Amino acid sequence: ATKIDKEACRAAYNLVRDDGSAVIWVTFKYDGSTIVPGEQGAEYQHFIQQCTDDVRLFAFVRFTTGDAMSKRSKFALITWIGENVSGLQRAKTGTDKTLVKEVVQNFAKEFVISDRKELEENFIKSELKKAGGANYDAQTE
Repeated sequence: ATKIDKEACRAAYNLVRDDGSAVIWVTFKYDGSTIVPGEQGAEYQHFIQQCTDDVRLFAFVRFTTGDAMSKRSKFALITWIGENVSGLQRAKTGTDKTLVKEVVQNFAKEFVISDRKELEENFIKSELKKAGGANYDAQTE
């Protein structure tokens, strides 16, 4: 029943790969019975407002860790699951995570989040930047 559109998923990925346009993050939701990317903007504020604790969907945001010394990019797969995740949707999250896993062969970090503060931009970038630190975080700075 659940299927992932390689064409759509790939299309959005290509756009995210380009660091020239005003696009950094992209959504990932399924309509009817097929997964397909969503909103694509530079303003993450939209993602925070759209991803509320009352549904279940996927996401894809890329962050660049550099400062006139080492300009580099990094992939980040965020899976949002608002508490209003029904039993059918709950199991779907794990299954869907597998579908996307195969779709994205070259990734950096992918994890699930159930908190707005945890899904916040500062939190995502922190995980990507550290990728194995001594948990020396407090204000996600």
